[PDB]
Amino acid sequence: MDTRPIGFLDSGVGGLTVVCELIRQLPHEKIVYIGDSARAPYGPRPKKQIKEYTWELVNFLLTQNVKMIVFACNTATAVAWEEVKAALDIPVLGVVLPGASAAIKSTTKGQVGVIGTPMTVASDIYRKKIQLLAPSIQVRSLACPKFVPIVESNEMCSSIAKKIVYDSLAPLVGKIDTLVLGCTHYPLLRPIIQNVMGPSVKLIDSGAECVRDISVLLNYFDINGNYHQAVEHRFFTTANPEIFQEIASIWLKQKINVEHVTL
Amino acid sequence: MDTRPIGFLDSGVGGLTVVCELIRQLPHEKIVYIGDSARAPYGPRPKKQIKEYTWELVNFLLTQNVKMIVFACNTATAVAWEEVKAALDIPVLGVVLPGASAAIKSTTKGQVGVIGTPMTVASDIYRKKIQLLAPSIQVRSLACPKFVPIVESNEMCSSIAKKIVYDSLAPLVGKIDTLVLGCTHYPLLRPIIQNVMGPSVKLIDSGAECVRDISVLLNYFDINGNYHQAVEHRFFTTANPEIFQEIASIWLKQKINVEHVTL
Repeated sequence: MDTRPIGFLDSGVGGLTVVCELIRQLPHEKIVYIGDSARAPYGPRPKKQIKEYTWELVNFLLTQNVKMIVFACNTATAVAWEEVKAALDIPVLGVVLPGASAAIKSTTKGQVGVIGTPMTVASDIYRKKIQLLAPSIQVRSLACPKFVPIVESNEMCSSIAKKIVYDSLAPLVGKIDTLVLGCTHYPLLRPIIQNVMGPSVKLIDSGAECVRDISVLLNYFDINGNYHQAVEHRFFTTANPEIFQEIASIWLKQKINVEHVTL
Repeated sequence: MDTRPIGFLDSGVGGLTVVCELIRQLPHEKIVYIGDSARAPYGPRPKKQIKEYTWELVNFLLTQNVKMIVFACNTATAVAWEEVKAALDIPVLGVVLPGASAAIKSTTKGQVGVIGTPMTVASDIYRKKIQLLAPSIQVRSLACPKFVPIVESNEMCSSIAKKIVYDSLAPLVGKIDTLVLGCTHYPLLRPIIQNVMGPSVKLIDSGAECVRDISVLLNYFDINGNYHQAVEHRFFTTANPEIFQEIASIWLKQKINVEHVTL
């Protein structure tokens, strides 16, 4: 079998929710994760510098002998994904495309909403992808900048959190049939988000969608790992490993060890 | 967008159930189908000759400018699929792999059953695929040679048909958690088959699984067609177009025109 691990690059701890999905869906696959906290916000950097940074993360992943690379950073995805994908021989994917495509396939009336980070909403990457494939679908994007913090502080059910989501999503209530959770933190607020949007709205989790694609892409490329096996993942971060495993150990429902590294 | 059609090759009218799934899932995609009835049974031919035949079907499909080829014939798949796939630049898939992979991912206790045509069961292609990936899973294959005829004569609900399925599946009742419908005719007997196997057994429809993979493979290769569009498919057969559209018009719930051709 192909015992090489599937690598994940991200400018943060967010991509770990996709890793959770992966562990959930494909237990037997090895994982290598690189989070570049030290450099922080990618969004407000210059394109040239973001490609520099991304390639650094990609090259690090290559020297982990990964058989596939997954982009978890929307900024890295916006700026580099297509270039790196064209340059590499191994499969290279992001969560945006699958999120967009799922939203398209799932919209009832063509009223698609997408919430996310300020930078994500500022790049309007999701709308661009959606309409690039299905330009007749109406995309309404909304930034929800309180969501990440809430999530990262474990608190998804506080009465304050419930209020925050309630107020942050108001501009969309009653205006859309499907809402793309364009941030990897957001899967953790799903109950609340579904609740605030009503049983009428279809929630699209990009990370979960991405994982589904992985499954098909491992089969197509004949690079599946040992199904009877992973019990050996590797996590890396360029900054603050303490709080990394802190959040990681919570999300991954198990103690995981991080390795502070410097590219 | 990529307006080229998705081609389907098969030694019969069976692959049309996959086309139905495709129309159902991806309405906007053009289809080109080639059925080689004139040559009939592929299974009991020699490998060399089956590769000859397959390539003929593939070359015909290429001169329809297809952006993807789908193998519906288990015999053609067993013998050629990997060779053609290696030779072509466009994506080339079959229904077997997706069927196998789905069964694996879906088996509760590792007791997988697979029914199908005598030739399919004789090649043991499904078991070989399943155990090649997950060799610890127990595969029990069973030939159900009355199934095709029943289906092809429109009769899926006769009290005779119900008996036939009942008796044909007996050897598996109570012995498996998931059953792969290793024949493209069989989707049409699903109600009856599910009924005979009990609510306890998980039915895997290779064709439906295959279609799902297509969706992911169109996105990965950036060759999706116009989402707002197909209303223009093309069906070909090397023998007896009369009964082709006959069955086709039934399955596809619409009148479709076939073009008798000679490779």
